[PDB]
Amino acid sequence: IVGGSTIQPERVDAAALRQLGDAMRKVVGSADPTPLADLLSGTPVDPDELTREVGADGRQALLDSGMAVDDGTTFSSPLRGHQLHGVVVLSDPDVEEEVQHRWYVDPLWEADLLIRLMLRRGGARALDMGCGSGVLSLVLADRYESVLGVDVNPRAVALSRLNAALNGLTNVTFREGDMFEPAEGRFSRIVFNSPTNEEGNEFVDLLEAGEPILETFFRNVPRKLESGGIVEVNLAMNDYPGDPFRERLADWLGLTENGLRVQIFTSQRRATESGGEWKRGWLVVAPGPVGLTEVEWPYHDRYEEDP
Ligand SMILES: N[C@@H]1[C@@H](O)[C@@H](O[C@@H]2[C@@H](O)[C@H](O[C@H]3O[C@H](CO)[C@@H](O)[C@H](O)[C@H]3N)[C@@H](N)C[C@H]2N)OC[C@H]1O
Ligand SMILES: Nc1ncnc2c1ncn2[C@@H]1O[C@H](CSCC[C@H](N)C(=O)O)[C@@H](O)[C@H]1O
Ligand SMILES: [Mg+2]
Repeated sequence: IVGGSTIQPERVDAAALRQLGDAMRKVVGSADPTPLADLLSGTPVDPDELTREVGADGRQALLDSGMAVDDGTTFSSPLRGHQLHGVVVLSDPDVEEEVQHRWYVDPLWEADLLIRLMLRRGGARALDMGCGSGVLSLVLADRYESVLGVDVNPRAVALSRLNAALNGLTNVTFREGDMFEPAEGRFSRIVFNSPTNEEGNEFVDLLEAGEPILETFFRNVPRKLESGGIVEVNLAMNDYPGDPFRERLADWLGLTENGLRVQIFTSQRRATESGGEWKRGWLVVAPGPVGLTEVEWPYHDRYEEDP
C-alpha cells in the first residue's frame, strides 16, 4: 500500500533542506539521470553515488526526513520529485485507487495544468484549501505576503512543510484541519484543487469527497473572501435533467445577492447515469459584473503535456 510513509521535515535543518532543494532544482524533471533524479523517480540508487551528488549532509537529510530509505546497499524513495514553474515538489507516486493508503497525497494529477490556469496577480493573503503536497501554496508564496495551506490529511500537511523548506519559502503556513475550520478571517485569494471526481454525491475518501464538499466550500466563500478577492477551483460537476450544477452553485454562493462574478471553463464531458452529464472544469470568481458564465475550453486536450 502506497501513501503511508513517514514524513518528518522537522528532523532536518532548514539550510540542509534548502540545499537539497537546490540540488533537486537542477536534476528533477530533466533528462539527466543523476542518483538524486533516479531516487526521486522510483529507481533504487547506490548510496556512494548519491553521496557524491548531494554530500553526506544531503544523504543524511534524505534519510532523516523520510525522503529516502536505506534498504541496505541501496536507497529508494517512497516519494516522487517534480519541478514546476521554479518550484520543486515531492509527492506520492501515481498509483491506482485500490493500493492507496488513506493518507495518500495527490501525486500532482492536475497541478501543472492548474498553475498555468491560475491568475497571475498577487496580494496580501492566500488560502490553499486541500493543499496536499503544497504545490499551489508554493506557487502562490511568490505573489502573496502570506499563504495558508489547509488539509485534513496530516501527512499532506507534513509533506507541504517539507516541500516549502526544500524551496526555502518562509511566508507559508500549513495547518491540519477540516475545510475552513482552521482558516480564520478573510483572504484575497483562495485556490481549491477540489477532491471531486467520479463519486457524484457520495463521500468515498479524501480525494473523492462528494459534491457536499463543494457546497460547504462555496457556501462559506462569501464570508471568507476579501472584497475584490479571487477564488479558483478545479472541480467535477454533475448536471442532471432539470437540475444543473450551475443553479445549485448559484444558490450556495448566494451568487446574485453577493454580487459575485463567476466564470466556468468546461474542459471534459462524460455521460453519467440518471441521464446526467459529468463535467470537469476550472471555476473562477474574480472582481467583475455579477453573474455566472460558462464557456467551452478543452484545455486538457490542448495542454496536458504543454502550456
Ligand atoms: N484533485 C483531484 C482531481 O485533480 C482529479 O484527479 C484525477 C485523477 O484522480 C485521475 O487518476 C485516476 O487515474 C490514474 C491513472 O491514470 C490512477 O493512478 C489514479 O489512482 C486514478 N485516481 C486522473 N486520470 C484524472 C485526474 N483529473 O480527481 C481527484 C481529485 O482528488
Ligand atoms: N475536509 C477537508 N478539509 C481540508 N482538505 C480536504 C478535505 N477533504 C479532502 N481534502 C484535501 O483536498 C485535496 C484534494 S487533491 C489537491 C491537492 C493539492 N492542492 C494539489 O493541487 O496537488 C487532498 O489533499 C485532500 O486531502
Ligand atoms: Mg480513492
